[PDB]
Amino acid sequence: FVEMVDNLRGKSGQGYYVEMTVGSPPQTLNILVDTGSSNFAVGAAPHPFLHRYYQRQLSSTYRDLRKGVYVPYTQGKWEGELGTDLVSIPHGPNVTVRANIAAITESDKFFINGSNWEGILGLAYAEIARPDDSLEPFFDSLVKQTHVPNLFSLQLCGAVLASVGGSMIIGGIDHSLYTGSLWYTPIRREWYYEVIIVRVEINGQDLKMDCKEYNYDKSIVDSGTTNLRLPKKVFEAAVKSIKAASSTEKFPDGFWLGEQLVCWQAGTTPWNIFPVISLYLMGEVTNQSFRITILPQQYLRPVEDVADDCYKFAISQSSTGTVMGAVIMEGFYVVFDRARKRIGFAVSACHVHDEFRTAAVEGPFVTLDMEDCGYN
Ligand SMILES: C[C@@]1(c2cccc(NC(=O)c3ccc(Cl)cn3)c2)COCC(N)=N1
Ligand SMILES: [Cl-]
Repeated sequence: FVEMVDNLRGKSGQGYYVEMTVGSPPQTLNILVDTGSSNFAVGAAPHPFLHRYYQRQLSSTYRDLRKGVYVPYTQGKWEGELGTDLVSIPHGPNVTVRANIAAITESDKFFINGSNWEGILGLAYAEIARPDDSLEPFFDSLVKQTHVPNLFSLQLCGAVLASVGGSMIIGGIDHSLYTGSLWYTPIRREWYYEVIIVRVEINGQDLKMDCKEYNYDKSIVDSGTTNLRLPKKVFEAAVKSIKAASSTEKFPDGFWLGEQLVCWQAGTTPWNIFPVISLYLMGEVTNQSFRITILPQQYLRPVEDVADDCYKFAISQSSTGTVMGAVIMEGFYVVFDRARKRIGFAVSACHVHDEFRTAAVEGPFVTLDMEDCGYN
C-alpha cells in the first residue's frame, strides 16, 4: 500500500485531512479524517473562511435525497441538505463509490478559521449517523460497492503553525508504519469505536480506581479530538498523581485545567521531569490485557500562536467519557479492524520521543473482571 502512505496532511491543533474528489467532473476537496463521527459532510456554500466548497450544480451525477439535517454539538453546530454523488480518494484505492453527502449550507463554530479542510469524513458506524442509522456512512458504502477489505488504519505523526502529516491506509495494514507487534482490543459496540480501559498507570503507579470510572459512560478512539479526554473523577486522580510525580517545579492550578499555558526559555524543554502515562486495554482473550504507554511529548503540546517557548496540557476532563484523541493516536499506529470487531495498537515509526524514553505497546498481562469495567 505504498501509494497511500503519507496521504494525510495538516496543521497543529487543526486535525489531519485527506484529499477527496466529489462529483462529475470531479471537484477536489480536503476532508478531515474523523473516527468519532459517521457523516460525510462537506461545505456546500461560499463560507468566507473556506478555500473550497462543493458545488452541486456542476455535478451531473448528483442526486438530491430531499431531506435536511440539523446537527448541534456542545458548542458548535451545522445544518445541511442530504444527497448522494460519486466519491473518490486520489491517494487511496483506485475505485469510485456512490456515497451519501451532507451538503453543509450553514454552520457556527464548526469549521476552523483558516484551516485547509472543507468537510468531515465520519469513519465510525451507522448508529451515530445523523439524522438516523439509515444514512449509510462512507466506509460502509466503499466496502459494499468494491473489493476493498473492511478495515483501515491511521498513522498520525504530529509536529507560524507546524505542518503535520500521516497515513490513512484504506483496506489494509502497512508494516513499515509500525515497530514491534500490533496488539488488539475488542470494539465493544459498533457505534463509536468503543473500547474498554481496564487499568490506568502514571509512572508505573496504579490509580486504584474502580475500572467502571475509566469507561463512564464510554471510552472511544477519536481522530477528530485533540486531547486525551478523561472522565472527571479519573482526571482529578490522574492530575493529582501527575502532580506528585512531577515535583521538580511547581505550576498554578489553572495550567492543569487548560485555563492557562506554561512557558520556559526557548530550546530548553523539560521532558524528563514529567511521567509516562499507561492505559491498559481489554485484550482478545478472557482475562488478558495489554498496555499502551505515551510520553510527555504526546500530552504536553507546543502552542505556536503565542504573541519551544510555551506549551499546553492536552489531558482534559470530560462528561462524555474517555476520548483517546490525537494525544493517544500520535504515539501509535492504529488499525480499525472492522471485519474482526477490533482495534490494533502498535508503536508508531513517526512518534516524537527523546533519547531516554519511547512510547510502548507491551503485553500480555493478566487482568480479572475486565467485562465489569464496561458501563451500561
Ligand atoms: C464531528 C466532530 C468535529 C466537528 C468539527 C471539527 C472537529 N475536529 C477538529 O477540528 C480537530 C482538531 C484537531 C485534531 Cl488533532 C482533530 N480534529 C470534530 C464533533 O467533535 C468531536 C468529533 N470527533 N467530531
Ligand atoms: Cl442544481
